[PDB]
Amino acid sequence: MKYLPQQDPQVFAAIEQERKRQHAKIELIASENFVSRAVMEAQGSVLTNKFAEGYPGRRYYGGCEYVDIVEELARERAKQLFGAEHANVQPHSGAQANMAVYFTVLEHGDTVLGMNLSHGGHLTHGSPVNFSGVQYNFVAYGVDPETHVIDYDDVREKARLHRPKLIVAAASAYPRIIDFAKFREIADEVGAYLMVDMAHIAGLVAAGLHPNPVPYAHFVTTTTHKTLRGPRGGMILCQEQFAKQIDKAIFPGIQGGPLMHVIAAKAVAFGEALQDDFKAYAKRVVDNAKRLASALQNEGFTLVSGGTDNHLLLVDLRPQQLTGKTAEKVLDEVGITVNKNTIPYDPESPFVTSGIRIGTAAVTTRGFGLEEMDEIAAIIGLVLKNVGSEQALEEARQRVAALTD
Amino acid sequence: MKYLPQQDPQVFAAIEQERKRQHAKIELIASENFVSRAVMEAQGSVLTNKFAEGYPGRRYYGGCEYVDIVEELARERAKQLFGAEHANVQPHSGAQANMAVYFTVLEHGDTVLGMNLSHGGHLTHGSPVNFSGVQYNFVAYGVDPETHVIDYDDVREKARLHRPKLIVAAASAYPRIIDFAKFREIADEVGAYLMVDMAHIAGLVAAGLHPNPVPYAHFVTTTTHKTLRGPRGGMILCQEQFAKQIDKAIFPGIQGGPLMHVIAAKAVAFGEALQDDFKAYAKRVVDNAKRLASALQNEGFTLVSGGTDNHLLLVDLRPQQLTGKTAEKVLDEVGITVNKNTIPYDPESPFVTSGIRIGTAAVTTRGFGLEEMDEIAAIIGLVLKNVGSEQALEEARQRVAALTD
Repeated sequence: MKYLPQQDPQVFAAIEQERKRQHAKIELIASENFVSRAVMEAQGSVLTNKFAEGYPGRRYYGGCEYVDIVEELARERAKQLFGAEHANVQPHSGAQANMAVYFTVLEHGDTVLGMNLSHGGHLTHGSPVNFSGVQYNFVAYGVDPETHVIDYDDVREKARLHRPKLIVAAASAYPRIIDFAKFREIADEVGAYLMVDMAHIAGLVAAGLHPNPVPYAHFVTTTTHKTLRGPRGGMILCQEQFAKQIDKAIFPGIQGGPLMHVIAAKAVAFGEALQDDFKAYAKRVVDNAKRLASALQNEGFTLVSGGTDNHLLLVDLRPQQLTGKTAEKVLDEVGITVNKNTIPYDPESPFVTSGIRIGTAAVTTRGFGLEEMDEIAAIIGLVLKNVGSEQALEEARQRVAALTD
Repeated sequence: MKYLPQQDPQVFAAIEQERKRQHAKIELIASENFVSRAVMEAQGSVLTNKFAEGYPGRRYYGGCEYVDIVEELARERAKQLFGAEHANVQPHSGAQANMAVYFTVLEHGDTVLGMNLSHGGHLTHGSPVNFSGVQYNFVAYGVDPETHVIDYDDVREKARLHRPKLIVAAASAYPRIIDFAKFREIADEVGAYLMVDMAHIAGLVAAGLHPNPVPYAHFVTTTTHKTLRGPRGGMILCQEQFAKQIDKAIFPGIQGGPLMHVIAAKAVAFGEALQDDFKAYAKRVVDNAKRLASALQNEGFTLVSGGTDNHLLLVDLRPQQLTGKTAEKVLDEVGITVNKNTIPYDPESPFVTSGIRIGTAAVTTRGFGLEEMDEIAAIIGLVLKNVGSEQALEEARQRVAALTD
């Protein structure tokens, strides 16, 4: 940086702390990643100066000839990556992408069926303190209490009883592959639309490592920043038949001017994801998660669903008589970043929890491999088995530092 | 840029076109501006990598120690700039800021009173194709048909007849000072909340050049990118009594993770606005708009309300028998960027219009002064009086190029 250090010492000092923090810590928050320098440069571009309400070639303001090219690059690359007929790359966030889909097909008070929030569903899939649960009548399907896999008969029964207008599939904390074909079969049986929120797994989908919801879902929403490794923002994919309605839902429906610099950054990230090396990266993410899961089991931890098919895993801490809150706190003390997370049928509140969620996308981006997974698991074992030993915690701290260099 | 040119030639070429376009054209879109290099650097920072759901010291995810400092710098600087008791700097956009305020105080179907969209009100102030007009029952007050100033007796009558729960003041295309004290008096009479959307005039407010709505309004919303000259995004100001509710409306109500890099950029812009030179800048904006208005009148143009008190003006093209659409198109041909805009009581649709809106914030940032205003007015006269003369248009083109160098 050249100008910020002189103009704003306070903001610069804080940014520099954060940059150094990102290097020093072992980032295991499953939604986190590190974007490329190219993505950052796009975000830091003069495109922030352009008002571009509307869509490419159909803007409400002049001078958009070049931001149109950028937005179309994002849309066409997204379509290539996911085999979708239409992309809307304007959503400011995953929340706004979901909000727009709801606005498109639902009226206030309509019934929607989503994944139980305490079994892995997202806030925007029906929390009663979120617009989703306040605006629409959400009902929930669950995972099996033993296997922790989505109970498709429960999805079906809930669908048939409640007659939702919309079914939502996808999750913030579900470690197994989701069967989109079964979701669409159930949607078809009850005459509901199917929306898949693939935010967590979008990079894995792009890489052919998780089944693609696009052929099965009427609408697919996603963030651009988790396993997709792009800038923070949202996107909607759909078939050409819904394109006009979806686009109108985003503008003039729920947003105004798009963030053209972020859309440039989206184009860049999609460009990266189209490359062979991104596919290799995504495979390492999944391989690393499997290895980490196995190594954690070797340390004596129980995992929700008994492992993982994707980038993330959940540790059920009940055997260790620990809460997720306690585990999160002590891991923070040694430089490992996780989050407390409800496990299915959790006896604790979502503010305490019986689990921690762990993901490998960020450490994989840093170049961590199988050996590092073994060592991360060993450090987690050392820490969680010795929460009262400052010597153990100091050893852990030193081992974390050895990993991050 | 270092990495983007190598990684993504297509995106880079388009960005470079846009950068050169920004230099070459005379940008008169009233909502447009040019941010500092420091603001851009903040947006292009590693803060895009941080998930930070929640608020400073009350986050739902670990590792936020430094992004907390950034967010608090934005909040404290905003409070200093506007004398507000509370700031929420998380809104992704002006639309989301407004959406959050509505979510805080209204239920689905509640009546809201806003400025007539065809007299200067914004899309999010009740358009029937926007969530505002779909979710809530909007009624409108108008400007006087002769003076084009808000008719405060009409505000009062509409308030008393319709009994809105919320009154909205502020505008996308209103060239005169808004009387917030009268709005609050009317709100008080009918027991309504008052929300002021100061997006257009926020920089002028910060500089003491427009009355501050903060003392009068229960909620003040704004964008950070118009006359405030910051990154693209939203903000809400309110008294401490509504702080908790407003914050909950943004998260978990309507958004999820905030854009921490954009929030850094907000802090930077607020830092700039606190400086003496920003006050001098804002005065030049208003002086330039007055001079441009006067010079346009000298060319024989009629202005809505007969002039301006702020950064923007509206030309009523009816005397010239031109539509806003025709004027916008031909000005685009010579390198002047304006937008067609409905004028009060416009006989034309909002897609054709009888006006063009013009603002001086962007050209002022480029260092244009009174002499440049005279020349811009003269070029506009040359063009609009000779729409069928390619020679006139070429002369205009050359004069535009002389201004932008």
